[PDB]
Amino acid sequence: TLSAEDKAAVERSKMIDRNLREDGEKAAREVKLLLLGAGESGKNTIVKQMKITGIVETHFTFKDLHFKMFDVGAQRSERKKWIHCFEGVTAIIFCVALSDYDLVLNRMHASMKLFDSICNNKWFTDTSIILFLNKKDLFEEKIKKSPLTICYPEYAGSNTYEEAAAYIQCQFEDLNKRKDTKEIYTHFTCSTDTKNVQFVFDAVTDVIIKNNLKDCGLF
Amino acid sequence: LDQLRQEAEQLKNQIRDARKACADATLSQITNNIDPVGRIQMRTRRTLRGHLAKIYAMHWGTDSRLLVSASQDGKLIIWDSYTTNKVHAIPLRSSWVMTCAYAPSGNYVACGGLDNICSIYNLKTREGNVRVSRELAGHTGYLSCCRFLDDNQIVTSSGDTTCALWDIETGQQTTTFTGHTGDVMSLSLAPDTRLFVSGACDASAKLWDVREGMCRQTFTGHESDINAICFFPNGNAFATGSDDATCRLFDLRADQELMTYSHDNIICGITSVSFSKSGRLLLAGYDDFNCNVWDALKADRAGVLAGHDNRVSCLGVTDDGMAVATGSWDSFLKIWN
Amino acid sequence: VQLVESGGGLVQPGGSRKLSCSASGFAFSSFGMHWVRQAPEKGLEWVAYISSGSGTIYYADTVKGRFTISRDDPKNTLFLQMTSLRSEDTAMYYCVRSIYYYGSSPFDFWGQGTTLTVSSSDIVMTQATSSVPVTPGESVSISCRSSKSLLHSNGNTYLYWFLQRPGQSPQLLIYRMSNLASGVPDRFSGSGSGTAFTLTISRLEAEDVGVYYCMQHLEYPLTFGAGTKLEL
Amino acid sequence: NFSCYHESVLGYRYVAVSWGVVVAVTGTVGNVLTLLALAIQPKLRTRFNLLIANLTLADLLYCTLLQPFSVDTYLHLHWRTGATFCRVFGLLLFASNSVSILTLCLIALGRYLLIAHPKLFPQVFSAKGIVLALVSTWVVGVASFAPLWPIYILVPVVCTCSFDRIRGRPYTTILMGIYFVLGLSSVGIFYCLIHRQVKRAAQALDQYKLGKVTRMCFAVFLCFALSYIPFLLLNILDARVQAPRVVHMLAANLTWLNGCINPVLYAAMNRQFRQAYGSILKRGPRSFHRL
Amino acid sequence: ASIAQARKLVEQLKMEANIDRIKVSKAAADLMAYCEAHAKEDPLLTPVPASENPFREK
Repeated sequence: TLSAEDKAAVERSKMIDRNLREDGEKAAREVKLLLLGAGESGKNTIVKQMKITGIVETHFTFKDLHFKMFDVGAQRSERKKWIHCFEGVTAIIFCVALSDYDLVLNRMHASMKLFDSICNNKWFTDTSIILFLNKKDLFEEKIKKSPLTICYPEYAGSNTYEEAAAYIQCQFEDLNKRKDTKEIYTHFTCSTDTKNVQFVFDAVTDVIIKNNLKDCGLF
Repeated sequence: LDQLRQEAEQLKNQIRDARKACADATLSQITNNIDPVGRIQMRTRRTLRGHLAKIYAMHWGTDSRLLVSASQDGKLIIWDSYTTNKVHAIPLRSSWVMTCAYAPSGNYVACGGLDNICSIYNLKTREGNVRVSRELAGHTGYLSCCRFLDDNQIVTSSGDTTCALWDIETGQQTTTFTGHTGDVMSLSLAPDTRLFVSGACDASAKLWDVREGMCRQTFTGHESDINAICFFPNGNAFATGSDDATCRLFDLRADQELMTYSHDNIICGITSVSFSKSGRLLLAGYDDFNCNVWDALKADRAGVLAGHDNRVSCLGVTDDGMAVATGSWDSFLKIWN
Repeated sequence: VQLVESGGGLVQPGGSRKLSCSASGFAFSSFGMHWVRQAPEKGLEWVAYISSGSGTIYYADTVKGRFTISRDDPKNTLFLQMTSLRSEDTAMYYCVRSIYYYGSSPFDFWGQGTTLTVSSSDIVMTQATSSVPVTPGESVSISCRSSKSLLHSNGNTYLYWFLQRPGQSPQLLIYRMSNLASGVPDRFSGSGSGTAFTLTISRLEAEDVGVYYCMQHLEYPLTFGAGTKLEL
Repeated sequence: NFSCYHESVLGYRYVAVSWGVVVAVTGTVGNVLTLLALAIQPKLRTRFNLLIANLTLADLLYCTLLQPFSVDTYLHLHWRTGATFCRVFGLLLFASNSVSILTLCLIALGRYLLIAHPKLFPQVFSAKGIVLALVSTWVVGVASFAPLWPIYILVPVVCTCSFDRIRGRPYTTILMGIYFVLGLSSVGIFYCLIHRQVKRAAQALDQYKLGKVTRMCFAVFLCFALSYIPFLLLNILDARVQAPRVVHMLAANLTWLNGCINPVLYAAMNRQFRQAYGSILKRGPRSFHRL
Repeated sequence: ASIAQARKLVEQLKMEANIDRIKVSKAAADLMAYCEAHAKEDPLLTPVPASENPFREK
């Protein structure tokens, strides 16, 4: 029925479909992560250490797992009009500095509000979060200079690095309104040599295991 | 300083009073007499599948047969509607594509997104492979809409409150339109190609003269962000779809709200709107997984194109008006007729 | 865009030879290819066709099972393996390009030709005149006839017009009998209906004189016309 | 000739009939709901879910049919079905059970591939592979018992037309041990490996620091075993029928339990099916108009 | 700084205020006339028979 070159067009379409399927499989194998957090929270340093005019894309390869990290901090425009683009992302890396009492207009509270907004976003009901708490090395003494009561009047029981850091971790983790659907994986970078990449890999592989577990009914 | 604010308030009051005085007759009062359009039943004549992620925009070629669709998988697919073949499959450098366009002559196809860059791709090339012609960098916010004014120059709307007119051969924006209070989400050239309109998340639309370089009129009335715009085929009116679940038809000369299309069950926003060739049908895609066909003169909801598994993201009616293609986030474009 | 070719020469009857066609300057992997022969002093005659990806192959009945067409995309090369050659195979072989998608222009670019000297149901198409005398600056028409209508149901009259200037490989002038190939002076026009087509030249000038060949692409094999010569 | 009636087994008859009708209702409703959910939402039509679909169809084949006949047999001995129909009934029963076991093994294999080697699953269960496996299951089910067609005589101990235990014993005991070992090994290894993978992931996470899966795997193995091994092992080790206390009957009844709880484990607790059912329930007023 | 923005706003508003004034009834009538004129040429408003429809069933 088809003419002598209509069949050629159909063959071209079939070959294009084959190429599309191959590219789709290759893209599905890749892990995607969305990077959020204030610019002064060490986010640039975190991406620099972990990497071994609008959206920025970084590519890592750890233990045969390709990571595509979308750093969208440069998008100083309205959210809620481009956030849904990352609806399918497998995790949200969220950087925050443990020493965010400096820029008092307080910035710890602003980071708390941002975490509350991102964690409960209707697009990220399933997407888990990987929380990074930075500036541990200098936070260990900044806590000594002034207690947490300057930020949270309740504060840590014993004003100490361990207890104060645990209190901050708990404060940020309780912001998750959906405990069942997410697991906020938290880490204290402390400018570690390479523990950041390894922790990201562990959190990502756990998220993948649980996603497959939910797909096949075990979970 | 405050005196300037008082002057601005006085000017706004004067404009409001003039527009209210001009409102000597509602559109419904005069369009009620005409015979209503009956229920519009449209079947999915073709189902263009092959995208592996959300469809974010599509455009019809001027020949009414070829259509380009863009999706987050990082592909522009140029479908032949009459057969559903993939004429071309351009792989994008940045997969965060939020809009696409098909040049009127059919040579070029443009697309942009979160990269803040409008890429032009040349189709009719001797080598036989679609190679990027230029990248129109210069914006500071995501690109939300592109439309070829010509093979030589185009117009782009971005999320940094700015719109622009670019010269493709020079690669620099020849004109910059400013005046929006927020992100610009949609844009549609006039039939005569001299004027265009842009809707912004500041809940307002602007009419821009391309050659003059400055706005002419501003239209208000929406409660939330405007996500879509289209020109009425006559070129003297345009319909805007917003997040407050209402479409709105504005008239340029009267310079005021002409009509509003909404329904109580319809509670979500509009992602894309488009007219029919005669202008008597306005097809608007909604976040509620299906598109609605409105009698643009009587506002009656004439039909529903409920065939999409996810949010309908884009739609377009051919130049000859033979079919309407709709693309959704479930990665399938369907052509109704 | 360039298509060089080699492998021809003097071969005794009953032997074999592998014609090679090296392509450069375009996306070979996405382009179907043809081999088209031309006798030493006669018209064109289609030889073989291989689609992009090698998913389809066709041969003229006079070489079926004797010539094997192959393509290597990674090296951008095309091969025609000929075995048990006969005197009827002596001709110049042209590596011809072709891309098939809605609105494409197949047979746009032809190779430079490789000569081959051998030591000692089809749609019939005809052209009204073998040689026509012309005067520069005048308007001249060429008529062609097909055995059966070339108008497929979809509306595409699959007729093609090629120009061969003296000592040059033929170059596409018209495709689909109406569309104008890119780069032509725009003087040429194609028209007609099934079984009767015509090519009109207005304001004839230099570089027009040569042999015009008609071809059809409705069904394989692609039968060419006898060729009409325009000479001063 | 064809009759099973003894004063000794009278006490067990009524409880067996009640259990049979309970199984018929339970498996019937479960499988029909599972198939309806699979058809309503194409989102559930993923390649792995085709294995659960095949299991559901094979179970429904035993619920809508071949269970009420067993209930009737345990009731009055009239046994309306003729001798010719008994052969078809027995072949269909054993085909259904074999398909169910093979699909359980396939489900365990697929789950292990998804959890442990997610990049390996598509190489095995892609569009061609999934259908090849899903049809080879039925092919093996029919072939396993086609050579045993003429020996489907009524066995009084089981009170249901099924293969005779005394004639054709070597071929059938071999063919039954094959199923026993396949099911036991697959469902006892793949789930253990899945548990090992989940535990390893949890431990690795817990290293870089300042329940449902285990119970589900235990439930799956417990159900499979307590349903099938009591019958398979009994008939494998019992060549000549003695059956003190007519345990052959009770053992056979345990094989029903599979069809009772297969939808529960594989379709009721599954989160995709749960969400589909919840959407159906809540969106009822709008869902009724949906196609 | 904001003085420049206020000046721009007031100038733009002043420029907007000076446009020709017409009644919305005329615009409504023009839209009605346009829709009536091209009603017969709308394949979606008035579907064409499958003879001319190029999107017939596959």
